[PDB]
Amino acid sequence: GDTRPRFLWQLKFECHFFNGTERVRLLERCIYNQEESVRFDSDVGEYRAVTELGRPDAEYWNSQKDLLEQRRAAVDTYCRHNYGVGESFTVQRRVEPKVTVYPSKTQPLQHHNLLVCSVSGFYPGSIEVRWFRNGQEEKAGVVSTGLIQNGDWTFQTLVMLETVPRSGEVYTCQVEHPSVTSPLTVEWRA
Amino acid sequence: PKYVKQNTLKLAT
Amino acid sequence: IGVGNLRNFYTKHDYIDLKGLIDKNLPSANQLEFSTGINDLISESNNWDEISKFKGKKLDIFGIDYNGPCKSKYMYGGATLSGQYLNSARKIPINLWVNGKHKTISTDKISTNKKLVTAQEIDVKLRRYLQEEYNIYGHNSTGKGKEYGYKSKFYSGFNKGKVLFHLNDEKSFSYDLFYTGDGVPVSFLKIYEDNKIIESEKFHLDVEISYVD
Amino acid sequence: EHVIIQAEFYLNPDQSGEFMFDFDGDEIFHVDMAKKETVWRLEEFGRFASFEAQGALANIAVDKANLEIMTKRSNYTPITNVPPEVTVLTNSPVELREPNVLICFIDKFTPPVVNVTWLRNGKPVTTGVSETVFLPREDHLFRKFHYLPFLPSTEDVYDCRVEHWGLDEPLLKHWEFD
Ligand SMILES: [Zn+2]
Repeated sequence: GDTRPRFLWQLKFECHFFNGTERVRLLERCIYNQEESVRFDSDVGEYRAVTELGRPDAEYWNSQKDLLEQRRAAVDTYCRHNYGVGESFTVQRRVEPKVTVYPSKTQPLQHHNLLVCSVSGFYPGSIEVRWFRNGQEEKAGVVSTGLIQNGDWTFQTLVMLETVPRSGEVYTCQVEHPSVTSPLTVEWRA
Repeated sequence: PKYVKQNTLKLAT
Repeated sequence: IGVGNLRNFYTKHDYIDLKGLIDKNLPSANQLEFSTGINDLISESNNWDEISKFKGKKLDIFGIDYNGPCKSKYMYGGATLSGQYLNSARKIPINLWVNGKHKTISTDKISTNKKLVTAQEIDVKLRRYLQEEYNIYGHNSTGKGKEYGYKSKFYSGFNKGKVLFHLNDEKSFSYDLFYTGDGVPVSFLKIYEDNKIIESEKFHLDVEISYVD
Repeated sequence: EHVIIQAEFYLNPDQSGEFMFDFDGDEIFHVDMAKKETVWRLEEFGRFASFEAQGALANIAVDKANLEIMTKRSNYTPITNVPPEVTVLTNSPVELREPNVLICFIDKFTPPVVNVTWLRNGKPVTTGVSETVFLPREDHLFRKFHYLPFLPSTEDVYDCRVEHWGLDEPLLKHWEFD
């Protein structure tokens, strides 16, 4: 087999945006074998060694004045630029959650039923999922998946309520998400 | 509308 | 005639660049007028909502007189309220594609110390820079741009191009860099009659120049 | 509020590199180094934006040469293998004979080299499969997603088999619809 040692070099140019493009930070990072050696951070305004191995590079690059000028202008020509180019399909991407309620295929809690609210296929990741019993929110006996990234520009989340279903009861899962003006609701009747 | 990359730089020798 | 007039009016004639002129507050809703000494200049526009705020006030003017030498001085737009300046001039950050090859530009030759600046001022400066460096409109004064040839109507290497003003938090807009109108400056400079002002710190330029056979 | 990362790597002796853009954890695009072209994560992205692929290839050339500089400067210190965590899940609830997609999520590993196989009932499956490139993490390890469209049935058993140097044996991760 091939058990030869490996050597890895990673580069990351990161544009961090706060309040749209109002405040921007560019962080350029060099990473050797998973350890960052040198970086340019726009809040500092020059290269700085992160480990002793990147010290020659900070010193070299800091002496190139055209290079530092380009990197300082890069918060506009690169970060704010790319933000703008992709805005419509990234920042403003809105995909509506598909919401279902189902009782669990397991009911392992004797007469305590488990109700699942599945919220799938949505973008962006900001979401609120609330369970109601007879129009009153249920906070206790709730268990969650948290946010799941599918890797295809959609999220999903599953929120499970334990309850003892009594007849007449109306259970409601309520989803609020940026893709919708008013809450999405799915009703389940005991 | 065109994506812009940052140039990777040659290390100190 | 559009070719010689585009070249000349943008790149050969001195632009107007005056600070602290006081508009005369005359009836017209399409014109501002200021003393410049012994003569007066008139800035024409088609944007009363904008211009009404500049009437009677201390303004800074910058752009191109569309009448040229020997006539009275008239221009389009180019006005901003005086008295609001940055600590030092801001080099406008620029992405430029030349025939499709990208580079970043940062130069005092395209810069402003105005908190609020006209799209015209920036676009004039850009164009004078591109002419000097890439001989965009032909027959420049620098001899640079030798390598792009002379095939276009301009006797240059380019006959296509746009400047996009890529604004941070307003809708972006672009001007055609090789537009001639009906051929005379009073026609192709009319793009500037809106007196479009931008926050000088809150944008960058994405500029393309090329040649279509 | 938002983060856009342009992330590249070069790896020796495998002599493999990648160039991608990430928006808030999702891939915008990568460059196909073989075909010299921009590949959008969702095709519709390509209708609204462009990227000049050759710029990725130029950056990779510099990355390759720099890796060689660092390999020597460090006195040939190699990477420590970090094994992947593997998760199999679906993208939405599973309904009998309603098309769905199995996700094999590979996480927290380095170096970026893996061999991933989907198996249905012991047998390898390739129909309709796809995968992401190696995606960044803030700890500089990698993520990757593999996908298998499938028709849910009670009788099928799937495995996502993952091979990585950090692992003591190939990782087989089971999934069935019950
Ligand atoms: Zn831009």
